[PDB]
Formats: sequence, C-alpha cells, structure tokens
Amino acid sequence: RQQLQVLARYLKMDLDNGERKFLKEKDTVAELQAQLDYLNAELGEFFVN
Amino acid sequence: EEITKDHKVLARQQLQVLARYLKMDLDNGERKFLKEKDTVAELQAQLDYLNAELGEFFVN
Amino acid sequence: EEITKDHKVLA
Repeated sequence: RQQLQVLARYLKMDLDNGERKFLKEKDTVAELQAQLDYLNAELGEFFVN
Repeated sequence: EEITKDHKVLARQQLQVLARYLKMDLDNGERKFLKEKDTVAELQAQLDYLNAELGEFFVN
Repeated sequence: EEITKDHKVLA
C-alpha cells in the first residue's frame, strides 16, 4: 500500500477523486428527493401521479 | 533537470518505504557520530585546561 | 517528452 501511494503521488493521480464526486452527487440526490417529497406531501400521491 | 529530480525524488520515497518496512534507521550512524563528537569536544576542553594550567613544557 | 512519458507509463 505504501509503494502504491508513492507511485500515485509521483503520477499526480488522486485516488479519492471518485469518492469525493460521488459524495457530492449523493448530497444533490438527497436535496432533490426532499423537494419531491415536499411536493408529494403538499399535493398528495393521487394528484401527482 | 526537473525530470531527473522528480525521478530521484520517487526513488528516495521508495527507498524510505523499504527502510521503514525493514525497520532500519538510516540516521543511526549520524546520531552516534554527533554524540561522539560532543564527547571529543568535552575531552579536548579538559586537556586544553590542563595545558593552560601547566604549560606545554611541563606536560610534554 | 518521450523519456518522461515512458517512465510515467512504467510507473
């Protein structure tokens, strides 16, 4: 693992970039789901569907 | 010489990783040497004091 | 930059 880290640093490759982007995207998903849940609570399932 | 320096840096980091895996202290020798040099300075100060008190003719 | 690229490929 330490040798892999040394190589990754030499190559300037961020091994955690994908996870960072994924966590941001998951926050966005939660935001949009909260908005949709609010509209469903205001209007009801029958109306929305 | 950016490319050569970057490669030597990578080599140094790989050497450090290996040294840590092997539990080999690369600075042990220098540490011991600096302690020994302090001891040499102490003994030389004592000898210099005796030479200042007694003089070269007497000591020799 | 053939040498640097070849080394980065090896890495």
